[PDB]
Amino acid sequence: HMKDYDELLKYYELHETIGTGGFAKVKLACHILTGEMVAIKIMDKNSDLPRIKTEIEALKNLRHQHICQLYHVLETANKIFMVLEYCPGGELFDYIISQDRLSEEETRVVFRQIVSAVAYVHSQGYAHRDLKPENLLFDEYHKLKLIDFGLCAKGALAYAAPELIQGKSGSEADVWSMGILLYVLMCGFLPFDDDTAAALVAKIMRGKYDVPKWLSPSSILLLQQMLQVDPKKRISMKNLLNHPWIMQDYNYPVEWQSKNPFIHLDDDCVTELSVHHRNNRQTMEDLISLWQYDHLTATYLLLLAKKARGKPVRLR
Amino acid sequence: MKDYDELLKYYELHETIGTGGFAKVKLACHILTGEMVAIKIMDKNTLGSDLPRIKTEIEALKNLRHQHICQLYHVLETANKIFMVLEYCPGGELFDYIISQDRLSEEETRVVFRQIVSAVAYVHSQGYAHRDLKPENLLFDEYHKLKLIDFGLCAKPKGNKDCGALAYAAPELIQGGSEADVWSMGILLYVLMCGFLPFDDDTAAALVAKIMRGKYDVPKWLSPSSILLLQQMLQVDPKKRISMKNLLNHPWIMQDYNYPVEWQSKNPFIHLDDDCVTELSVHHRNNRQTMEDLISLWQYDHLTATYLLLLAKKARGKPVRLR
Ligand SMILES: COc1cc(O)cc(Nc2ccc(C(=O)Nc3ccc4c(c3)C[NH2+]CC4)cc2)c1
Ligand SMILES: COc1cc(O)cc(Nc2ccc(C(=O)Nc3ccc4c(c3)C[NH2+]CC4)cc2)c1
Repeated sequence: HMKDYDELLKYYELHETIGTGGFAKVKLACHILTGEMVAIKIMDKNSDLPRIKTEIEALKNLRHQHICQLYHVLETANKIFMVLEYCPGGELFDYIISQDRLSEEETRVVFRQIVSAVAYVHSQGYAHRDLKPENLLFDEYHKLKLIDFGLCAKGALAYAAPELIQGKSGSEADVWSMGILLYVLMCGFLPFDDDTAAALVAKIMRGKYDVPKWLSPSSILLLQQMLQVDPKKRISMKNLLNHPWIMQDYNYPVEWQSKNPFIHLDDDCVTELSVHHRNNRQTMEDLISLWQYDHLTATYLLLLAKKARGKPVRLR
Repeated sequence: MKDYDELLKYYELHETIGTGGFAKVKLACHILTGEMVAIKIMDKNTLGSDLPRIKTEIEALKNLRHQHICQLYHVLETANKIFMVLEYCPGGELFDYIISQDRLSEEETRVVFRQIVSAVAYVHSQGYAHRDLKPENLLFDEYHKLKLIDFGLCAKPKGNKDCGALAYAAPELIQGGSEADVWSMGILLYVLMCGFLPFDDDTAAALVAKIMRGKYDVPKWLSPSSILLLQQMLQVDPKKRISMKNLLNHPWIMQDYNYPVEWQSKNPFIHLDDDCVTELSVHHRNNRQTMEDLISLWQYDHLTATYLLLLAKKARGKPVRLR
């Protein structure tokens, strides 16, 4: 047997680890009924436990095309499992460091996905508080997914906002980190960087940085607005979404609004579930809208993704 | 880029495999030798109370050199980053092997268990106890050999003062030696041959009670040789548990091999392989005498990195050459 893995292994076929981290691990798996690939964050529950519990609560309320999806939560004797969206494309961090620097046009394709995700987070009354390129992953279609909501509220020093260091705690800090991200994408180096943490802090607080020769005046202007030391003088989310730089080859503002619904349900997905549970229709729809994040939330959301990639609405 | 400036002179960085907590493991390639490595990236200002678990592990690994222990090559430290350059183990956990199949035969378990015994007898000979033996902590290299990993809960039982999975934990360790490691090897032995733990429950309080009472199922498929080794290793009193010396040449261990476990290291601290020192002398452009004197330091810098990977490359049947 194994009593920690009995409930899990009714629903998932467990694959390669590709995980390690003292308390937390990540294992590849396959959802048995849909055939669909997932990633499982297996926890050794025993410590840092109600910061796993805040992440789960945030993710249960956040549903978005640029936020990596939670399907299922399972809890045993010495485990918490989190069944999550499959992101084989790697970190955004892995792209920056392996190559030199993206073009303005290349950075815009990527940055508009970061803005869409973060504007949705803030609309839900949350702040991520750990925005960095390690925390943005690519799916199998090369689209960005915001991960790790472990520091979220209703991080890395180089990305940290002056007021966050200098003793005030909320979503103005996220705009700053997006400005650090913007700079690294286009330059290939951080705007504030030092050999000692005490000299890094001093540079952030002062707020002076290099303006490379290759940067356009449009790029220089967005950077100055986002990298304001006073969080009151930093660009608002509303003005970011439709900024001239943001729309500079796209003749339209960032679509930050979710295409992943909580309150409207796919009929092909409800009929194909009514076949398995042998319910009527009203019974199946009423059960799904509970969003308990059990096997039913898992099967439905992995059915919704199955039709999206062309394949039929079919359970095995 | 300033955290990765020194690292990226020596290593080409590839796919991320761990992320868990403060620690991310990244695959990489050592530029000069061409040899594949794994890099443990510690966030220094995230760590906190679990930062002593890092410095003690490094110090233990600097002193442990064996064929059944995952080798440390290089330690690098920046503004907020500790790096640990480690041996490449693409075969997966021993955990992954166990859960995938039914339950390994007595003969299958012996091939594997003799590699665990070699590894742990060497640890104890160096005055350490691992304290976190479990199948998640044993990896396969590209040649299907087990390597012992994660020395974070490391001991020195009769040295100066500074736990693990509950199911593997020795009775005396719950209530508060290297006698505990022999118990955990006995839990490992049981799971390999049975496919289930000898003590298992839904609640931790009911697991502890089962460990302390020390009673367990003896499956019908288990040989009387297997039943005998198990009761010797799974003694509640750590004084009545089988010693390492008696384990090394136990009748169960020696079945089909007809020689005891060779636990002694084939990886030396003193003898400096000839071809490696001559290959390094031509690259650095100095004599064999002060190349040898510089290697002799074991600082765990780029020179330990290149030398120990050169020694690895030779053993693999490959040319002793840097680019
Ligand atoms: C909300 O999203 C979260 C929250 C959290 O706490 C952690 C994660 N972490 C993930 C990490 C990795 C993956 C993932 O799918 N990675 C993946 C999948 C396949 C392959 C690789 C990585 C790399 N080798 C090729 C195959 C998914 C979530 C998310
Ligand atoms: C003493 O050794 C240690 C100490 C420690 O604190 C952690 C580790 N962890 C490791 C984890 C993984 C690997 C490793 O090499 N795994 C690996 C390498 C390549 C591939 C895989 C895993 C699986 N995907 C295909 C390719 C090595 C050490 C060790």
